Amino acid sequence: DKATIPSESPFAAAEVADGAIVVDIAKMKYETPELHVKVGDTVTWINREAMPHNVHFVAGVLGEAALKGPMMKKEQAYSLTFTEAGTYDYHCTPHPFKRGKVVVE
Ligand SMILES: [Zn+2]
Ligand SMILES: [Zn+2]
Repeated sequence: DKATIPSESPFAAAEVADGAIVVDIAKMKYETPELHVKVGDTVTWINREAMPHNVHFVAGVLGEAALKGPMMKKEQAYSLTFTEAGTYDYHCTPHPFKRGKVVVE
C-alpha cells in the first residue's frame, strides 16, 4: 500500500502543525487540485466549509482497496502519508465531480 493513515478519524484543524502541507477544501474545488510532494511526506486536507467533504481514492490507486476518507466537518482535518512515488487521483464522495490529485516524487 502506498499511503499510511496517521489518524483514522478526522481531527481538529487547530492540531495541524505549523509548516504542514495543507490542501484546503472549498465548495468548488480542492484549493490545490494538483499537489506535488516528496516520498514520505504527509498531506493534510482541511475542510473550510460547513458542508461535509472527504477525500476518496478509488480501488487500485493507493492499493487494492479503495481508501475512502471519513467525512470531515468544518475545520476538521485528515492526513495521509505517501510512501511510494506515483500519481494518485481522488475525489469527494458525496460530490464526486470535485477531484484532485497528489503527485509523489
Ligand atoms: Zn513536481
Ligand atoms: Zn465535497
